[PDB]
Amino acid sequence: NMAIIKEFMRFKVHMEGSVNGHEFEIEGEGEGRPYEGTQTAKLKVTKGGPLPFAWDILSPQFSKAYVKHPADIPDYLKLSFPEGFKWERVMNFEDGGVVTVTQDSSLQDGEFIYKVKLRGTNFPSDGPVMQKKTMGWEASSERMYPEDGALKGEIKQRLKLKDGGHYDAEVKTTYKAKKPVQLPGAYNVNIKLDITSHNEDYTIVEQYERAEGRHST
Repeated sequence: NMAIIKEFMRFKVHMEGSVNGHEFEIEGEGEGRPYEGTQTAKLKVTKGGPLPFAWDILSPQFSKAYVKHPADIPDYLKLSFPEGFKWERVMNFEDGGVVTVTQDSSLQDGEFIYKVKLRGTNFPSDGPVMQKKTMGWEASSERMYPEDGALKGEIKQRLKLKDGGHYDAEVKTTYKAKKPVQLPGAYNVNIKLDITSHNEDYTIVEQYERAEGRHST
């Protein structure tokens, strides 16, 4: 696996989504250092732009092959290649907005290929998502554990608000390799996702993420 998941790897991503019925597509490319836990992505809205909602609800959906893992925590999602893995996520926001996501991760011609499908619903029309009142995510801790033959992660994620405070989301994700490979025990992942640039209407956006697994015991 270290022979095919190289220390520098690129990816391509496609998202098809809808948020409160507003349909869109995004395409992007990324690159990073999977064993160092760092990566960047450049995203472009290719249909449905400009988006009438906060970019921040989409940013966490654009790459868990790039988490730095201590040697004694099995790196299940790297080990899943070349076949790769899928993930499925639920985000429940504190005002009743919901985002569900499914994703396929594969490796083709040397690059990761990500296909994301996203559905956001029931965001209040005057809430911070539809009104674009958010200012990026706080650093997160994803609590990971094996269950039913897959890897699960849970987050209490917090979006900064322009007028102060936070807009919170409870997130739960299942990550499942396409072939059985070794699952880890319980551990945590420290994640910090930054928007490093964007144009005025968020149709062109660059992101940076650092993700590092840490022991829980």
